[PDB]
Amino acid sequence: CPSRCSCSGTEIRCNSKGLTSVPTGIPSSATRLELESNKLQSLPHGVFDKLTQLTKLSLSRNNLVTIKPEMFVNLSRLQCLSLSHNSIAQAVNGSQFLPLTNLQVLDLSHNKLDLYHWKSFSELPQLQALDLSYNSQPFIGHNFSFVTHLSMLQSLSLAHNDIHTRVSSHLNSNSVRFLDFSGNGMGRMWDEGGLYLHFFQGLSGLLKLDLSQNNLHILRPQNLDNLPKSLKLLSLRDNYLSFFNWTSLSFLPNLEVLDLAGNQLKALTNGTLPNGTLLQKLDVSSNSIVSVVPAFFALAVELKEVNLSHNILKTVDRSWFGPIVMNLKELALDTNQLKSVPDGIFDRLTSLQKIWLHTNPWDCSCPRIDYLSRWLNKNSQKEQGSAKCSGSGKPVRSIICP
Ligand SMILES: *[C@@H]1O[C@H](CO)[C@@H](O)[C@H](O)[C@H]1NC(C)=O
Ligand SMILES: *[C@@H]1O[C@H](CO)[C@@H](O)[C@H](O)[C@H]1NC(C)=O
Ligand SMILES: *[C@@H]1O[C@H](CO)[C@@H](O)[C@H](O)[C@H]1NC(C)=O
Ligand SMILES: *[C@@H]1O[C@H](CO)[C@@H](O)[C@H](O)[C@H]1NC(C)=O
Ligand SMILES: *[C@@H]1O[C@H](CO)[C@@H](O)[C@H](O)[C@H]1NC(C)=O
Repeated sequence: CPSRCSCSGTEIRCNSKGLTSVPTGIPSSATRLELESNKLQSLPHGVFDKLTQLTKLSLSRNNLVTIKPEMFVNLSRLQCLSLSHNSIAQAVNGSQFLPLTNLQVLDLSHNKLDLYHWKSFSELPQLQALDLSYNSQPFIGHNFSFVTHLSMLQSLSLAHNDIHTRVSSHLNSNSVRFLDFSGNGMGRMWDEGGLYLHFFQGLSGLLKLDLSQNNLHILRPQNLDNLPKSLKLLSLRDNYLSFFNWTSLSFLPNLEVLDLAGNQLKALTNGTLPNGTLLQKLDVSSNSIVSVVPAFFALAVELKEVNLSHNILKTVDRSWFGPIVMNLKELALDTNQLKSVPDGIFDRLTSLQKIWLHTNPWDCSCPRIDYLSRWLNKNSQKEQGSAKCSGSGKPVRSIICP
């Protein structure tokens, strides 16, 4: 075992030691190596000569100057590599990773790489997961067709790459299942006529799409209609949507999870969840939701969890606390301005496992919270956190009305 290193099994860690070069005398039997948070600039010839057992390597958070194919000679057995946080400024065009013929996962996030060239990563036939996050400011290529030749690729991240103009109009693949497009400019792109109207459509069996933090202020229905029809998860978290056309969910026939948190919805209104939706989880926390229209949730028969947390909900109505919402597994209503709840409303919650009610100004005067006192007292195991009375800090579960 080398100086300045923690050796544990065949897993070896030399993190945050200010190293300017690789420690000599790493056991040749090593299968995992970490050289994170140092000051490495070079991988001199022969440096990994004896580490033929290595399948996982992280050079995360250093100062590598360039990627050369010959840096990876002897590292051909590698299945995972990280070169994240090295701010390498250079083009990637199919000649960088030549000898990494077994590599399945590659992390290139937090660099300055000019990545979008049609031949990029074609020297990596077996690549399954590729993280290109945080390469806004490439040191340029405009071309995304490289992803369509990686026939094993399941997971891709283009997140936070300032992607907004002059790029391929279509992404194409038969293998990617998860695309992270977080932090880009889809908002500007979808405003540009029909130029990007079919951008994600060619991602054939896509299952999850993250469009959070895309500066979306509106969502035209055609844009949803042109998402891949296999989509199960859509994330629109932390945009600026003030409105949402709920009947558009019919364009997404297999959707199970919709994340709308951190937007600016003023209510659950402008329609209801549409007939036939297979929606299971609806995260609509951290909006400015003041009210819910009657029967909004009704008729979404597969609905399993709704997060209404961190809003400004004034009341809970029978008109919208209707049979679907009674059949939830999880219901979050915490952090919300609720003073009371109608009697008997939580009585037929037969599938409920967790409910959140805290951080609400509950009125604990007696012939009013009696039902809720009682219910929270009976269902203690189901409450997450504790609803407290607005006057005294007493938990609602503790009030016994006469
Ligand atoms: C490919 O990129 C390398 C740097 O990574 C560069 O030196 C070379 O000119 C590029 N090749 C092409 C086709 O432009
Ligand atoms: C990407 O490169 C391919 C290969 O030449 C070409 O068919 C395509 O037009 C290019 N796309 C863009 C946006 O330049
Ligand atoms: C919602 O979208 C549908 C198409 O999905 C459209 O026909 C309808 O007019 C829209 N409703 C509103 C109020 O924008
Ligand atoms: C949605 O509902 C409110 C009234 O509840 C209305 O002011 C708003 O204009 C509606 N949105 C659209 C686009 O129809
Ligand atoms: C609901 O939303 C809040 C954040 O807005 C979060 O604390 C919590 O994780 C969510 N609840 C569940 C059960 O995921």
